[PDB]
Amino acid sequence: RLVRKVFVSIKGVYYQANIKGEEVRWLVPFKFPENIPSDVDFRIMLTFLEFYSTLLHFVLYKLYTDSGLIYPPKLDLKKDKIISGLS
Amino acid sequence: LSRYVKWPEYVRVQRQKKILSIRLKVPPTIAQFQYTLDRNTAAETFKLFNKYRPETAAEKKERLTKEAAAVAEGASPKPYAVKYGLNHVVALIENKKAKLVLIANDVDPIELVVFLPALCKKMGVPYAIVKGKARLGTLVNQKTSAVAALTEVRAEDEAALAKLVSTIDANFADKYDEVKKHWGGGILGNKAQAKMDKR
Amino acid sequence: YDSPVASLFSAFVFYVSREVPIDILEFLILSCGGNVISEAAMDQIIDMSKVTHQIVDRPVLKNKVAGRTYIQPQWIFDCINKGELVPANKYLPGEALPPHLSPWGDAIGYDPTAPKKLKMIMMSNKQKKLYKKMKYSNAKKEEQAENLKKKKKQIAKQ
Amino acid sequence: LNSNPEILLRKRRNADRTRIERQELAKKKREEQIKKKRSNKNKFVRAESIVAKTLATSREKERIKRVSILEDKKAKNETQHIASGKDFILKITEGLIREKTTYDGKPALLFIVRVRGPLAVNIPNKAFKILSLLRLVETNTGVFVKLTKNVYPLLKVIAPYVVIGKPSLSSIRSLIQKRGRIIYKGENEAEPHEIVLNDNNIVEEQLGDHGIICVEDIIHEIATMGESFSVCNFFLQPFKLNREVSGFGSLNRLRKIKQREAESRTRQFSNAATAPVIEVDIDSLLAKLN
Amino acid sequence: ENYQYDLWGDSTETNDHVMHLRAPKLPPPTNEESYNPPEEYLLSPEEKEAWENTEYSERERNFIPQKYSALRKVPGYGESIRERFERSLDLYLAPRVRKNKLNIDPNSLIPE
RNA sequence: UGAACGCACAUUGCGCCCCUUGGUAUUCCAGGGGGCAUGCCUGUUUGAGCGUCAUUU
RNA sequence: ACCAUCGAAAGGGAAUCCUUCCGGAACCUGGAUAUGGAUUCUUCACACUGAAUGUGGAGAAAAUCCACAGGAAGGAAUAGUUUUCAUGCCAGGUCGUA
Repeated sequence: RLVRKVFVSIKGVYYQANIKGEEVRWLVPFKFPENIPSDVDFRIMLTFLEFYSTLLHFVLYKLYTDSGLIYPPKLDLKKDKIISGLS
Repeated sequence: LSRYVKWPEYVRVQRQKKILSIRLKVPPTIAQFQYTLDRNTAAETFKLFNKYRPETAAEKKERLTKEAAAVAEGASPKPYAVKYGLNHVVALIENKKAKLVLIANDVDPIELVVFLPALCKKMGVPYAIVKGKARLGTLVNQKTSAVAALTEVRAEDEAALAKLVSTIDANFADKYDEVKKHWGGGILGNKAQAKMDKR
Repeated sequence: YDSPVASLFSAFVFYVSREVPIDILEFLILSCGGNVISEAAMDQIIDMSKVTHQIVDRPVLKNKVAGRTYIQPQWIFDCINKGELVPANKYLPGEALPPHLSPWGDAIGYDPTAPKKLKMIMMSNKQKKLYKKMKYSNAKKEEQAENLKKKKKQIAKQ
Repeated sequence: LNSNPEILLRKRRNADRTRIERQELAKKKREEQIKKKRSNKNKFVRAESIVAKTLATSREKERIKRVSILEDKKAKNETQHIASGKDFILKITEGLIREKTTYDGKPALLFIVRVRGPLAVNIPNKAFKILSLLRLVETNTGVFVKLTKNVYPLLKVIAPYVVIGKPSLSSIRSLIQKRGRIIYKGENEAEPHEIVLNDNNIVEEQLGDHGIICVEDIIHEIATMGESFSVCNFFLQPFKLNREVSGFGSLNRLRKIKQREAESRTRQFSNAATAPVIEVDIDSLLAKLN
Repeated sequence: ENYQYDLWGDSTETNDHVMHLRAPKLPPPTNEESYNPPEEYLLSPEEKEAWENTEYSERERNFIPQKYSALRKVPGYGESIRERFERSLDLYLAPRVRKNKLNIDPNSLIPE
């Protein structure tokens, strides 16, 4: 229960949470089909994602273990087949 | 100026040898190696020969270790593969055991294989000159192989080998047996044919 | 817990309808202390016992059962930013929403919810240029604010 | 002078020109790929290709004729000299087990994915007609269908060209929310643009009369076969899926080898009149294809 | 066990070097970006065309504000991949400069 | 110093690479430590050559 | 596009005088930087940006210094670009020296 602020915009939804005394704001796009432009270079975005994924792996492990939770969390395959979200 | 510096010496010699290959009047025994199997016959020959490729080191080691592990706790048919190695294949030919012998046409010491078509014809063994010594090594798991041979074949492919032998007899032996024994390499260049053939 | 936002919706059970995106609303409700019974979750191969609210987005509702409170999604989006459970009268199915302002304000400080030249001679050249740049920046900010005010007044005319 | 330290990122140089150049390069690459693709239809045709096509198409045609005669015999309740009168369904699931169950009369929801058919086979008239009414001609493309007693004989004719199974709610939701297409009018004149479902305004404009005002209402009418199932099903148009392995480098070539090696065990076709309709786990496949 | 241990642990080490320049985050969204902004934020057709004709690197705002009467009416953003791509391009191609931004009022520069 | 090996040498001259330390120190200066010859062999990695080839399900 | 390196204490060569120490006074070279002014309505003046490329002068065979054609690129709203304009800071090893 760390969510502090929310803002629904035309680009997506901005969530601001309080992680260890820091304000963390991230944008989640709407769940709609995307139109991929041939202009962009995914060769760079893939490296950026490769770095960010490992950063989150370590940060999530630290956050889960500091709070006494078990990591990685067990996936409920029965509840994953209906909505497949955070729940 | 001096533009020769656009080619290193090894490239220049490498191309000079290529020119000398087609300008010189080569003897028939070395000339016969320019007559090789065509596209269809060579493509059909390597479909049969690729089904009897010998086991690699890793596969043979794995197969032997499985048997060893089975034995350590608590009647097979003869294998089939393509025969290679120059001495082994030559010994097979003169014993009349090889059913089909593929001879590479680009052996650098060409005298290693000059006697092979004659030995195969004299001993009544079907043979074919196949373009590429690096391609014979792929079905042998070596970088290059001067020769390849088929001594025994699985009963499923006995008809295919006979049909391939007949095809090579019709396409390669009976087709080139008159021009095989003629001196080759008398190709004339344009600057030379213009002044000799025309005049 | 340590913040009022983490205590909101504690004794609430929301019935999230099909129209509203469950992904961005169940997360917000659960992160405050609520419970979600999504309508989109009964399409695979409950019966709304303890539900106290319902988030709808249809132009017109059908059932309107007594007891429940019917709201539009923005209520949640406005109950978190204030953190004080704003009244649901302005968020009802079928009317116009309030303007949902950003938690981080306006770029130029404009508030939407609202009712020398003789001494410049002695300045050096670089000081005068810097002063003119600063005055131009301030004038542009004020002009951008006044344009928005004029547009608001024209809108409120009709 | 009352300053505040900060870090500043300078603007990138010549970004717009690079953007325009990349757009032009992408367009040129697409155009030249099309050029080379349609320029390769005039190449020499070897005899073996023609013979193989004839033989394989002759085998497939006999398969279809046998299946059609068997279904005609079962339809007229003339099941006296037929091999089998039961509508079997085979469920393949991965250590790979098979369930051979009799099909009910109960309608079901299926997601049919158009895969590449048998090699050296020209699609005969019956199978092509069935695939054309299903709007499944482009490979790597899927469609939602309602399985009933009359749809079942159709699935036995187009079996080698498709892979079938029952999707879950999460698969349906992710499929509609990631790959949604519509034939919608352009600016003023150009009709046949195939655009993505970005807003519910177009859905309300098109399907609003039936009561469908958002994408999530299409998801409801598809997940549960409703009265307006057909209207939205023929409104969504076939889904453009992603092929499993896409490439011809060494890593991708060996991925292709490993993927084909597993296809001999998952999509099995008996080439018989009484062949069961093969059903697989669509959730995992769509996890691969999404 | 990939990435299944504690990296930082209890350490409180700092990277405060003279040439460690950190990217200054990203400005927060404002009112005009909202899905239901006050009516005065919408652009006139003349302003819309002025924005449309401006170069992509010369635009003061990278979007046109829109007002939606409901949440279900909001469309998926179109230039969502491109914004992330531009941010990632700036993160390693844009030179980083230390600067002391001024914060005085203009009237202090006037001679007394 | 010498077969004598970073380059020269009738000079006790002139360089390059890596790590580290000290003085206002991201730029400057200095100190300390370790390296940089040729022919040949085996292997590793990176290449050149329209030299020989193969290349439609 | 074209070849290492050696070869001058009388050749070319940055700088000290009343030639090294002392006192006073002064230059040369290299480097990081700050201030003032200029770059005049906002964008390279009547100090005064200048890439590849091609030339000229001094040296006079080479080292070394400078300049010219050329038009690449860059420059503005809480410090725009340049700093051949002025001032301000630091340092200068080895060998010979009767």
